[PDB]
Order: sequence, then structure tokens, then C-alpha cells
Amino acid sequence: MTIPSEMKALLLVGDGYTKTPSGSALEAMEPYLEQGRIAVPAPGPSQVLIKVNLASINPSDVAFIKGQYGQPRVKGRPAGFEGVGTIVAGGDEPYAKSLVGKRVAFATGLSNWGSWAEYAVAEAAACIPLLDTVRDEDGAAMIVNPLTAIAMFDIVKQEGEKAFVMTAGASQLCKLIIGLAKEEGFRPIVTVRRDEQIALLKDIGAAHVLNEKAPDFEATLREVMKAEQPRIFLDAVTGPLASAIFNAMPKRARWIIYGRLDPDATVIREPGQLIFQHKHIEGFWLSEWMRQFKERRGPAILEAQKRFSDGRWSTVTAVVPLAEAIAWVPAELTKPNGKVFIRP
Amino acid sequence: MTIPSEMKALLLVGDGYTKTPSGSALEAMEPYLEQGRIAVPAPGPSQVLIKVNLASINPSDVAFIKGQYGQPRVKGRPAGFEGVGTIVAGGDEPYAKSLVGKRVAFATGLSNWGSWAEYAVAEAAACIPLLDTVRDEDGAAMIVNPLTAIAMFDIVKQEGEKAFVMTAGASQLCKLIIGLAKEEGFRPIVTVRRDEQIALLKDIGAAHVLNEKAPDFEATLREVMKAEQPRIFLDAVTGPLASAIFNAMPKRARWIIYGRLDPDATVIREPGQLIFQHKHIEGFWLSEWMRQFKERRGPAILEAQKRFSDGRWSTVTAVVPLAEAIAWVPAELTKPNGKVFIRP
Ligand SMILES: [K+]
Ligand SMILES: [K+]
Repeated sequence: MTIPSEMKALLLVGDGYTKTPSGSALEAMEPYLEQGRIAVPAPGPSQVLIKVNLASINPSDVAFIKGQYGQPRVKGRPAGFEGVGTIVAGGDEPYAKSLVGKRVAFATGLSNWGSWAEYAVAEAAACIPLLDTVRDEDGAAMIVNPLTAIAMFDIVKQEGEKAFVMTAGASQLCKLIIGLAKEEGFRPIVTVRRDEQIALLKDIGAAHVLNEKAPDFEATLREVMKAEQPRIFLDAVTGPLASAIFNAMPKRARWIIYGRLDPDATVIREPGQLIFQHKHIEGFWLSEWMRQFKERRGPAILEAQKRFSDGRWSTVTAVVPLAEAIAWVPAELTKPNGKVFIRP
Repeated sequence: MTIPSEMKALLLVGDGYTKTPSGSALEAMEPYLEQGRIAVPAPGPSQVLIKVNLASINPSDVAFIKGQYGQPRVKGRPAGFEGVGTIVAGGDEPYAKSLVGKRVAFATGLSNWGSWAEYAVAEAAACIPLLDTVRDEDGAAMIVNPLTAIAMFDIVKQEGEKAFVMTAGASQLCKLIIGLAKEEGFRPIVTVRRDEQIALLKDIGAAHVLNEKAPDFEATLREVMKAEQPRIFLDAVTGPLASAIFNAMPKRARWIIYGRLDPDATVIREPGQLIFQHKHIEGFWLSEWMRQFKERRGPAILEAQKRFSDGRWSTVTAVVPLAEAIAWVPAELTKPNGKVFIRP
């Protein structure tokens, strides 16, 4: 089939993992990515080649290009973990061949042919054919945050306590979880760095919104922990903020780490709390959850698309042309609230 | 029945928890305990009054008298969590009355009438009538370390990996676990602070004994972790040593904290390991294990006594008279290896 043999893409400058980590802020793209023209890859037997319409930018992409994620970089490959597009070619396996022509939300995973390119490669199994009436803009961010929100909110529900805690309260993921929580009568306790994010987070359903920069934050924190008694803490930040939250939480608290936005030392302030107050510390990784809960993967994908299809969920501060991404994605990422997309 | 109305005891000077914690070393007894003559307590309906023959000294007692344990001090009460003795009186409940006259191993728990006294109070349920042919010296230390060893070694067995890690390798508890491990073909990896403790720990069955003070400790540590691939880490120390061990362990490692011998900051060096390597951090508390695994309590008590009765287990550096305990227990506790007992 007629597919271009060359494409523009945002190519990884770094290889493997970094020897000089520099936190989670994306100050510039040029140390990590270069705009280039490269050969269009060929999908393997279980893979599909997608003509990318829109690609998301998630905290996992920023960590990955910096060599600070749990997956190594392949120098010279396009970065980008997810997007939306149309499948223009597939490997010889029937799953891949049957998807050709379909518009899909996709996750590139370990393909090492990212979405920040005119064409990406994904496993057929990492694609979600979109319903004919679903929006393209809903498709580009349909996987990473929606499935993580469903999977992690399921932990909150199974624990049964109405209150739960989240750091990085203003992140797109936290906003999806806040929405789910409000529907089921759960009470999110979230932390922010800006007073201007309090009203919006309370509007979507947060019961408490605490500014971690406030002088009396720890004292306010203890009052809220006593009043609400949450057991689940979903943490994207780690460091001293998460150390303080965990320390203030009641007995049987579970500190569930799923991001490391703060590289500062993460201290277990009182290890005796794990002994005497039965506290636990664990991690959450969507790729692992999908591997271990294959039977929950299907219903979560069906629930996420149903929510986008029936209006319960609808995603966007900026759409950046791929030709402008190296120069202006960092400026757009500094804007509080909303997700940034790349348009090849 | 004729029981003295007065007794000698080592009374708590401190109340509740301390506001000035001072680590795990017992430099002196006088800040924490005073020898006194006090009224013999009366057992409550579910309790027994024990004439103490021998009382153990465990790290939990040192932490407790310092106000650094997970149970508050009651000023003026005798300290001491366990011992052996004869029941001379019981509360009116049949369990307590049926134990009168029996020689028992006992745990005082929350009775607030400790074993470092001529008479202690324990729940009837916290007593183990000793077999008529069992030694008194085996009875005084039959509960805390043997039941913790059984319960924690069960975690190692259920995980199924032959290698496992323990800090404070030379402690009585670690030595009991090492013995269990050797019987079942498990491979203990333990850390010590003295080269002189290597031979003895290897003699009882440790596969690896690492001196944490060695300049190349972390490099040796990584070589051993790669070679042995343990998943369970039983930690009595916490702090930087435990932080380093956890960091070097392979995927799916469980850091099980059951003591805090090092009060220095406990850091999760790479929180990403909980995300990407599925690592967990939890606590272990024998009192909680007995509450949650009531059905395992009976077989562990029967297995511990059977091991003492049939020679598999047999406990002792010093027996200190109660009249000498304030002055000389700290000097005896500094002696590496062996347990110290108090004889009222
Ligand atoms: K590198
Ligand atoms: K106090």
C-alpha cells in the first residue's frame, strides 16, 4: 500500500537512561529532542503503523525524553507514548491486519516508534478503535490518563473509605479521578502549589484543596486527616510533601506512588507507623496493572470510551504543530491547567 | 490465697511517649527505671497474677522504657513484656482460674504490670502453660522472639524465594530465623557491624554475612543481590542501611519493617522502584499478626513449645538479679551475642 517512505518526527537525542537527572520540569526540548526527517518504520507481525492525527504530552513523556522514566530511550527514535490516528498498515497477524483503516487511540509502549511523528508504531493490542461518532480530540488522550484514573479509582473504591488523598491535584489525571469520585460520593483531598487552582478543583468535586506552600500546611493537613480519615494516598510527587502527607494519615494508610515529580529525598518520617499503624507503601504502574488484570482491561477500555461517547468525559490548553513543538512545547507546558497536544 | 501484698519491681520513670527520643542504645537504666517496693496488683477477670521466675530483656523493652515504642508508658508501673513464672492468682473468668498453679511463659501486653517485678499481670490468653518437662530458661523467652520468628519466616516461605535478607543479623530473633531457614534450605543474607559475628552467623546457617561498616559494602551488596535475588527483607534497623539494601534488591522486593534500631532518616532512594520494579514497603507487628491470624496463633505456639520440648530450640549471656538490674543491665546489653535476663 501507498504510504510515505519519509516523515517528520521529534527524535530522541538521549540514549538509555540519564546519568545527570534534572527533575520533572521541562525547561527546553533541544537537549532531549531534535526535529528530523527519517524513514517511516515498518510494523512487525503484531503491530500497526498509524498515521498520527494528534499526540498527547503526558508527564511520562517528559520523564522519558529526559531519560528519567522506567523505560530506556532509543536514540534517534521519535518519542511520544500516545495519540490518535488512522492505521495505514499492519503486520501479517490477523489482529493487526483487521485494524487497517481504523481510526484508533493508541499507546506506543515499547515499540520505540513514538507518537511525536507523522507515523507511529503500536501493538495491535495497544489500540482502541474509536466508535465512528467519537471525537478525534477525545481519542488522543483516551488511554493513559483515563485508564489510570479508572484503575486507581478502583483501588479507592475497594478500600471503601470515602476520603482519599492525591498530590499534584491540578494534573489532568487527578481531575479525571476527582470527577469519578464526585459521581460515587467519594471525597478527594488534593494538594496544589497555586491558590488560583483551589476554586477549579473544588468545582469539579474535590472536598479539600490544600496549598502545600501555605505556612500552616502541616497543621491544616493534620486537621483534615483527623476529620476525613482517608486510607488511600495516590502520589505523583513523592519527596517531602508526600512524606508529610503519609506521616499525617491514619492507621492502615496506603501510600501508592505512581509518579516522581519531586526528585528531593522521599523520607519515611516514622517507620514505626508501618509497624504499629499497619501503613503500607507501594507503586502503581498502568502497564503492570494491564498485565496483571487482563480481565479488567476490557471493561476499563469499554468504560473509558463509553464515557467519551456518552458525554460523561470530554478532554486542552494548546495544539502545537509538530514544526513548532521543539521551540514552544516548554512554554505551553508551564501554563497551569489543560493538556498540550502535538499535531503532526 | 496467701500472696505477698508488697513486691520489688523496676518502675517506669517516664509516662506516655518521649518528647526527646534518643535512639536504641541503652546507655543507663536510671533515666527510665527506678527500683522500688510497690503493692502487688490484683488481676482483672480475664487476667492472671504471675510470680515471676525469670524475665527477658528484648529490644522492644528498651524502646518501651525510653517512650520510643508503639505502646505508652504508665509511670510507676513495672516494665518488662515477657517472662516465665507460676500463676498464683487469677480473675474470676474460668480461663484465668484454670491456669492457677501452672508454670507459664507469659506476655504482659497492655496489662501495665510488667515482668520486671516479683509479680506480673498477663491476660490468661497471653500465657503458655509449659510442658512439665520444659526448662524454665526456655520459658522466659518462649514468646516474643520464637513466635515472631515463626510468623516472619512463614512470610519468607510463602514468597518461595530461597534467599532473603535481614538487618541486625546477630540479634536473637535473626538467629532463630537463620536456624529455621537452614532446616528448610533457605539462604539468609544478613548484615552485622562486627567482623567477629561473621563466623557465628555462618555457623548457624547464614548464606551471606555482610559487615555494613566495610568500605565496599554497597558494591558487595549489589553482587550478593544479583547472585541470590531475594524478595523478602526483614528489617529491624531502618535508616540508611535499610535504604541501601532495599535499593539494591531485585524486582518485587518487600521491605518488611519490624524494628527501628537506627533513628537516622529512612529514605526511599528510588521511589521509581516501587512503580517499575513492583517493590513494597510494609510493617510487621507480632501483636497484630496474632490478632489477624488467630487460626495460626495456636499452631505457632504448639510449634514453638514442641521445638523447645524436643531439643530443636534451646535459649543467654547473663542472668541479672533484679536488685542489680538498674545498675548493670546496660553493661550486659553492650556484650555482643546472647540474651540478658532479670531474676526477681
Ligand atoms: K545514557
Ligand atoms: K511523656
